[PDB]
Amino acid sequence: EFEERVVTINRVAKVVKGGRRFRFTALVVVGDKNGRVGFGTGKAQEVPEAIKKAVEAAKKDLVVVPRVEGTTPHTITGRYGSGSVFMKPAAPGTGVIAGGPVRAVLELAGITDILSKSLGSNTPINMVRATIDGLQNLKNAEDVAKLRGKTVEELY
Amino acid sequence: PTINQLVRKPRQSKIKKSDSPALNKGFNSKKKKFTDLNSPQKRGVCTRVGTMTPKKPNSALRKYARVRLSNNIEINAYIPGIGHNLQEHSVVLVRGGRVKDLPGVRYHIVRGALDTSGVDGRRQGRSLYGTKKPK
Amino acid sequence: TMTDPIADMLTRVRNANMVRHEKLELPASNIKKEIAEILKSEGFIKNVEYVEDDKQGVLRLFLKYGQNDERVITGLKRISKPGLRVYAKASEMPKVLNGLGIALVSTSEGVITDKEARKRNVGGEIIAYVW
Amino acid sequence: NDRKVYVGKVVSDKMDKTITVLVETYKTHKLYGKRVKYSKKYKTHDENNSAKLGDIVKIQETRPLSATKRFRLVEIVEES
Amino acid sequence: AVKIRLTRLGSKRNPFYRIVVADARSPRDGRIIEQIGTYNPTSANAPEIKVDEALALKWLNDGAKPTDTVHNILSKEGIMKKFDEQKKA
Amino acid sequence: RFRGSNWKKSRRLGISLSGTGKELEKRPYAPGQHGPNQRKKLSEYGLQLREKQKLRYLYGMTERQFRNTFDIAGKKFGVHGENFMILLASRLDAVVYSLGLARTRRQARQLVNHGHILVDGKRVDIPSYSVKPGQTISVREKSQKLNIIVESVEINNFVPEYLNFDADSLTGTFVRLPERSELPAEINEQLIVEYYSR
RNA sequence: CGGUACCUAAUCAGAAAGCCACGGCUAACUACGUGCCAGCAGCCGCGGUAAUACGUAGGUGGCAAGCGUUAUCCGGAAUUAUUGGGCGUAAAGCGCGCGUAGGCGGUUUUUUAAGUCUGAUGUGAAAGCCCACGGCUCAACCGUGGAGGGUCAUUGGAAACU
RNA sequence: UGCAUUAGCUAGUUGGUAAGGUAACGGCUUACCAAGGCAACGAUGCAUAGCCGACCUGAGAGGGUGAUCGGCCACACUGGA
Repeated sequence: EFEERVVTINRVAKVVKGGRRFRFTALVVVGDKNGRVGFGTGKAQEVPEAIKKAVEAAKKDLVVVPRVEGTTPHTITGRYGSGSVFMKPAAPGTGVIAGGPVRAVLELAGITDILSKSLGSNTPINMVRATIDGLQNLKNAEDVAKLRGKTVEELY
Repeated sequence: PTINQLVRKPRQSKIKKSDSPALNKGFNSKKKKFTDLNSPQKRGVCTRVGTMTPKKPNSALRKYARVRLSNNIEINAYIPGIGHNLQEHSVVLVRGGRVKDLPGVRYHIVRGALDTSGVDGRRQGRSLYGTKKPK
Repeated sequence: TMTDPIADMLTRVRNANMVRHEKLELPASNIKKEIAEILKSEGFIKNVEYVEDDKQGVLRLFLKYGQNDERVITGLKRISKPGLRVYAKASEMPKVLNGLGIALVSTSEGVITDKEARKRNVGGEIIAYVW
Repeated sequence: NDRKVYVGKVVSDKMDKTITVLVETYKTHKLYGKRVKYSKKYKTHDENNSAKLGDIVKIQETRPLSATKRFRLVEIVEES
Repeated sequence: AVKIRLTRLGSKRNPFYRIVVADARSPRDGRIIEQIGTYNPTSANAPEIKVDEALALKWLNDGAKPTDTVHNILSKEGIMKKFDEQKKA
Repeated sequence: RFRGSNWKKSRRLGISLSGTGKELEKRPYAPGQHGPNQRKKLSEYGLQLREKQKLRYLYGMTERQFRNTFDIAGKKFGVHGENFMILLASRLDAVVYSLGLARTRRQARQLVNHGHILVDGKRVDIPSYSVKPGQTISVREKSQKLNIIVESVEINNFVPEYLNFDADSLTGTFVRLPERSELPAEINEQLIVEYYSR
């Protein structure tokens, strides 16, 4: 189930010699609670198509987040442009404490044991990019030991 | 920087110039000096009482007063409320609290405390403006 | 007039790791060859090879990757420098990427690694958080 | 018992039996952890003008024989 | 001189003395020489006498004196009764 | 504490467990003046505030009684959202309502403060005293019967999990502490823990 | 202190909460004046005769003997950025130098154990500070038991790197 | 603690030489000898402030309060004996 989360409504006014438009764009985050997470937007007007074309746009790319279960396996961060996020793994019995673009990809993957020091910008585009571009750069233990050519259980 | 020259010159922090400079100052009356003890409200006495025009395009005449504090600093203090007992020479109490869209005047006048009573005809802002709770 | 040998040597690896190289080398010392041994002791590369030349001969790297045209060496950074020589305690020594990297340890016990100093009960001069 | 028996190396022997050795070591900024060299000369009494120029003099503290003379001589190694 | 006393604790109208053998020149809650034991006589039944009598053998033999209320719980609990043979040396 | 009449309280909050139910008489959307309108929600930050409001108003205490137990829920290193409830379930507030000593809790939480309930022996005047499980939660023998004391014992049996009872002057035992499955889903206990995170 | 606290009985359902908004931030709205006036005003701002924003009044709301204002230190805030900041056009290179001090320096071997990092203890402070009980009607508020320093000293050492 | 919009600081000073005298030490003072000693690592001077434990909030890196509550220092109209 491609779990939806909206960010905002919008209005854009292109002042010309004539008249300005009433485009109502948006941007959403679409995860699945499995470690296969996307996000999407669209220059739309319809609040359904603000979801629908963007849910279609998020289903242009669901990124593969490797999840050693129970939390996010490492103490990680994010990076895009002028913004950057941060995640520290923690206990399960906490209650998730994060924000708007830093909680979004973190809650639609079912992990719930993390931190959030959302550094960088306040523009949610490159923020939720950094929430995604950091998270896509995650790696597990078993594939890297395959990639390095050691064994999996040799790493502790 | 370098951590070498950070020993040679440390990260000295930044100061913060605090608002309301007339409320964190006393007066050594014996030696004509000044103390700094940060009162909530320092009392004073009115010298002039008038009003002022907001230069921002909101339009009113908001009433202010030229008050001299205990430490004899002359201010321009906003007199909130509608009616008052502030003709002249009222020995009043003065808070901080800036009124925006009004240059220079950044102090309130504590209603109903020192020598004024508060305003009368209020029924939604009763705890302020000197009105005791009815019945 | 370079000051950190083990960092410019380490960033030259990442200098060609970006453009997907499979073969580079580095100069030698008493340390830096044996430092390059601890990489291929874990075996992150195919094999680091022999020192040949007159003074600090080139010892190869042979960068070993994944089958999806990938790279294994994510993150390459010496932490110490001339001006800041940093050390580690064995009792609160961390894990690089929470158990997905390595962190080597340098003292007069022989230049050891994260596994080779957690059960050695010595710390030392830590260098690389390479994951 | 004993007294403190620190070391040094001379800088200026003053007129009539006052040598001045130099001690220096490495203190840190605890905010930074980076240590830095720093010096603290502790002036010793030379009993018989024993120490010379270049001498890495090990001395030993006493109670004040004079205003500055807190330390007395035990060990002298070389000279330039 | 140096002497055993009654240095108290506890909330309002409720004392918790831990005994202290120290000088008379200090205040009653001042800096001490030795906090030996506690004594809470104010209970419903007990005096709650906890005593490590090993150090009364030292101090009462070279300068410390029991003084007029700390003397006679030692004659009650038997702290100085063991000292009665230890002073009989 | 609260000190109300719960007939409108079943309609006001999420739920507050008045009796069998009180919403079916009038329109149960809202009590009045603005309800059947553009029905607006509030935030998840306000939903956990509302989920706090479905349990602060349910248990009837104030803050720093529902809030100062939350830091001792940080002393017990289990699930913070439910180990908070098991210490909240371990007091004398479960007695004056659940085991029937009145038609509500208010007439019976009066009855402990007179010294007419007298749990664990002589007298415990206060309900903030946690019922440390094992003490004989008793009844004063000089107040054995009323119009309220033995009446709702017959109405409401099943004194809840890890609190037994009797008709031997209506005395209990409170043999252990009940878990989160002995905590009702009338208000979701997991969604209080993040309003106290904020 | 004090016959104060406490226990018995009698007693009436007895004699007791206040305050700011109801604009968007933020859950709590509507009518009378009102006509940029009175006035509110944390930022954006309301009032020009149809104000939800002012002022007048019922609901509620946040939570209880407080509520609100005022001023004062900290987090929020990595706007002092060791951790964790920039110097082309945004604030950050003098007009360039040369140069005194200072800082920091290529490469490869061997000595010390000084610096590093460990191991035997003593071992770091009383309300403050780890963990678990005891005392408080709960509790407010006071003790217990090691933990104990895992930082400093008395002590043994190890040389890649300084 | 900070100021170089405080840089040159000291001359019984700076070392020693003899008397004191102190529970002891010596430039501590007195007769002698050289200008030495102190310094940009900011001596000197200015301005400000009892110190510490302790408080307090900070992820840690910690640093701000002292009514508190303890330990030490200084004071008792002022200034000397």
